Amino acid sequence: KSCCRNTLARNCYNACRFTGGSQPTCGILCDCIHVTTTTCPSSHPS
Repeated sequence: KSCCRNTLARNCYNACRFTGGSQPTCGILCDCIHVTTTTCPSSHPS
C-alpha cells in the first residue's frame, strides 16, 4: 500500500511510474509513502 499527499502527487507518482523513476523515486519526488494502514492517512490523503 502506497499513499500520496494529493491526487496531484498521485498523478506525479503514476507519472514517475510511467518514467524511468522507480517507485521509491516516485514516493520521494512526489512525496508519497508506504502504509500498512487501514487506508490512506491524514498525512497522505491520496
